[PDB]
Amino acid sequence: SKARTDTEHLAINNETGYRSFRAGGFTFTRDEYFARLTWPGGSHIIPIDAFLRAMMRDVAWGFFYGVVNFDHVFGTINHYGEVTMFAGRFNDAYRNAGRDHEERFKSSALMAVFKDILSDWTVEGYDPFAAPMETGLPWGIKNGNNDEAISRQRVTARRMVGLPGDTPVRTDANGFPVNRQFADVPQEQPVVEAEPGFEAEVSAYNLFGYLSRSDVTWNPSVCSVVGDSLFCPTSEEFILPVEHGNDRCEWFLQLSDEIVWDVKDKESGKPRARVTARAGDICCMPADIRHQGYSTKRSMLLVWENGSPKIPQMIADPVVP
Amino acid sequence: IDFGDSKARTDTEHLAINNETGYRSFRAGGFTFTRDEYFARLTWPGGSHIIPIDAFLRAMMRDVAWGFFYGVVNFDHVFGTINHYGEVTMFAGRFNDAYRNAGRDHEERFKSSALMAVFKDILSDWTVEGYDPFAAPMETGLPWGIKNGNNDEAISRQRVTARRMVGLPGDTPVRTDANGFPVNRQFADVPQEQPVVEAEPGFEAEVSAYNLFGYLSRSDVTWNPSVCSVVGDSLFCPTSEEFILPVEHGNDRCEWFLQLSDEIVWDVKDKESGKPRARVTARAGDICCMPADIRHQGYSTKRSMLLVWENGSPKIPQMIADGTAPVVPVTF
Amino acid sequence: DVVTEFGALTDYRKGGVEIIDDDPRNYVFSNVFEVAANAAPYERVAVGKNFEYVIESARAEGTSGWFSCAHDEFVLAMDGQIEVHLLKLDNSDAYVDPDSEGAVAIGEALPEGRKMGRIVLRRGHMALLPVGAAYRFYAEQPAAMLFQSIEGAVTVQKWGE
Amino acid sequence: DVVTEFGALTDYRKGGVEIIDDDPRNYVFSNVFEVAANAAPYERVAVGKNFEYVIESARAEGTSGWFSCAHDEFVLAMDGQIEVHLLKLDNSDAYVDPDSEGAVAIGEALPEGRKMGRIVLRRGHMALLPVGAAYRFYAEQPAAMLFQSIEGAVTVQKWGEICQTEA
Ligand SMILES: Cc1cc(O)ccc1O
Ligand SMILES: Cc1cc(O)ccc1O
Ligand SMILES: [Fe+3]
Ligand SMILES: [Fe+3]
Repeated sequence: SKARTDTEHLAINNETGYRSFRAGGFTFTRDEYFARLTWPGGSHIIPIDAFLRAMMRDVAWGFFYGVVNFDHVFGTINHYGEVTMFAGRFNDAYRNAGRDHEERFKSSALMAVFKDILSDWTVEGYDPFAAPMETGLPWGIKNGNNDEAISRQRVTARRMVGLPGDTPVRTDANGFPVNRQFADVPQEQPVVEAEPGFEAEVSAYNLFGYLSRSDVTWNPSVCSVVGDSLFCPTSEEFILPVEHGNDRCEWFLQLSDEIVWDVKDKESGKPRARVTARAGDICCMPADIRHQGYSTKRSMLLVWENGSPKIPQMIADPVVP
Repeated sequence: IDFGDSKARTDTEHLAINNETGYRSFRAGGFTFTRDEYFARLTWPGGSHIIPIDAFLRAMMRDVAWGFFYGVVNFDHVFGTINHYGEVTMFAGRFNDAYRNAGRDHEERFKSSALMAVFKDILSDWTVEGYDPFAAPMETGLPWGIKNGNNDEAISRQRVTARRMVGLPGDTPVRTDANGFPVNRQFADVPQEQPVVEAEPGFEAEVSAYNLFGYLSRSDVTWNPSVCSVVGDSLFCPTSEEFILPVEHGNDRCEWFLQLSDEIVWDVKDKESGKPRARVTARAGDICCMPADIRHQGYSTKRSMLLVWENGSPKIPQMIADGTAPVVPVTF
Repeated sequence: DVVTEFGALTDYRKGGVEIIDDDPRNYVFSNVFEVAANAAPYERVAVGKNFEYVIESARAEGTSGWFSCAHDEFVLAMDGQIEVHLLKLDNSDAYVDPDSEGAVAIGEALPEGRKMGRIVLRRGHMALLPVGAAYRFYAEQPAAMLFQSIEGAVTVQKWGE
Repeated sequence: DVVTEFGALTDYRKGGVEIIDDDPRNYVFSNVFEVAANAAPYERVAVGKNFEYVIESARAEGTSGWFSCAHDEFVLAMDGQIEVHLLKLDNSDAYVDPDSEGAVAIGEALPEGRKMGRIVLRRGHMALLPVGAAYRFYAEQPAAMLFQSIEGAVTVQKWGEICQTEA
């Protein structure tokens, strides 16, 4: 039962101008309005804006933790070096019927074809990492590309933003101006006064400022590290493009403004709860649920992760703290 | 009842300047320190000892620079310190059969910052102009005679410790002519080129290498194990050695020596008694272990490169004491 | 005109859990400002836990005792000015067991070491609390702060209250 | 004229333990060049040990397989020229148990990750082998190297073979 590696570039469609692609038994085609998926025995359609926003995340996150559901049918499960792609795996209708379909891939093989899909299907003026009010539209025939938008380098602190050799603070000068929906956020540096010899370990930065300057939405990015404890804050606007079903607990601390989380059962997709978080609110997302957030105004969110690879197995024998 | 009260002593004192010699004497607990034209003169309740002032200053320089180091720093067969890591025992005759059997050894335990402060004042006051107790005899002047100026710069050198590795961003730097570290005369033939390092964009902070033998050839002091790279408690502490290690080191853990250039001979004695046990000759590439039950003192004719390898885990000394850790790390 | 809403000890508006079919306890919902406002000064109350790792909420008020830790920690200032004072310990093993986890309170008295530096944090500023350093805080007025650490001797667990 | 004597795989001169009243085995005395000369290419033989920590000696010759480690390691070249290739693993946990210690041989096959860089070491040069990276070596001519690491799946112990036992 070895992980698959078979992927293929199919033809360009003459009318639409887009290329279609194959990964194992799945095929991917887009037209003016839709991503059209097929697999052995079934088919599915996702509006292309939702699809591209979702694909942007799975790509940027390297398949992330646990389950990335594009929607109630299609998604991926990260096995960390391998990845399952599914239609209906976490949908009771498909599963009670025996109509779910899963294929396990080597992660770099699936990632390579996902990157090609994302590049080909993204048009000039359309940034699938941005909120709708910040960017153009993906509809219609192929028209140029936005490869710059979809190839942004991941930033990850090794220990903390701003430390020597570590991920830098964001400034106008290094290409990171304050986003319009955080135009009022204070931007002063903390006062840092190190004695001679201790410059490298006396360090502080304006985290709210750094987040106010994030050039993408819904992208947890590590700012500070204590062993497996990762503080991954991010700037959120509109809707989280996926329903995340994590294979471990994760916590959200709302830093500004407000987000509402739609919480559904991880396995079935059934609605379970709705969590409203305002500035200072912290809550846990248990491993047995999937969640999707809604943020009207661009807001600052701390996603707190435990990146230990031992946790998933341990949950497969609690699911809540 | 004073919650500031500790078993470990804190009483030290600057005594009088001698008008004939120009030197100040000092007191730490029951111990007194006086120097004259030739000698360090030590007293404690019930006895006294003399050490030639050059040997004494070279040992004191090490004990100060190392912050009391690991385990026992014997200045000689009588006098020394034991590091307890925040506290320190100063002794006379503690590791000497003749004193111990007769019950004439004397030990006092101090808070480390208190003993260190007076040790620093002693070193500064007793070091004279042109004398560098960190240097080999051919590189420096003489400590003899009445007080004549000072060499506070030589005795105040900043300790150098890598947090991860020499040369990494924010870590201890490579040595250069430009930053005040020219190549030592007895290393004049050592190649100085840096390794080729090409990082891909975004990875410049973690693709890192440096010329360690070059870095050692520029060490401005002798017998000063200095951290160059760290893996948990594993510390690579290389140094440049010339003449005689100014102390007999009785470690409270096993430690290892890898000879990187030229040659050293180690005089190995029993840690507890000081009885000769072995003489270890190490040439380039030779690696050996110093057992936790011995003390050692090195001899290096030509300035040489030595890697001292330590395990800095604080659990070790109690384990050795209990016999839950062995006195030799490996048997075969 | 754009207004970014941040919380404060004196001004927060807690959200909550709306149930369709679940147990609200599963979400362990709290507000870090409310938690800090209800704690003693410098008391470090766990508000998030994930195995051994914690987020702690605290109210800085006046001058704290000295702390040290066997691993790095981070402090994020959430409201009000907070000073961090850092001291490099001569022998950190004398104060914290290098195999422990979580911060250890090491006393009001100045520990033995060298002055490392001073940091003044305002709302939204994060500082490194590096392993090997002792640290303490000063806040002229009550201020909220958050720690990224591991559960240990100073971690207060108040899950019921 | 000053001559700093350095060892090499084909030119070293071992010293040893002179006994007054002791056992030369207590000194666990070897020569890292001799050890590297007699081992298989890239075999990592323990020459020092202190609880879990090790110094390993190895001969670099040809191209090695890939290694990775759950902690930092350092390599010091002792003789010859050694090229080091570093690769940032996409998923290091797929190759190295996070609870493991010591280097892991992760195969000759190219692991999945991004190219980090290249280092060329000569005698006396040290490189960081950072946690999270895979590394491999190339030496055109035979070379000696030392690792600062922890005992694990790759460390070969043979103290009886390499150490002085008499005299
Ligand atoms: C996946 C994910 C992204 C995000 O930006 C916040 C929460 C999440 O679960
Ligand atoms: C103390 C000490 C210093 C040194 O330079 C070499 C070995 C040692 O044991
Ligand atoms: Fe999530
Ligand atoms: Fe020693």
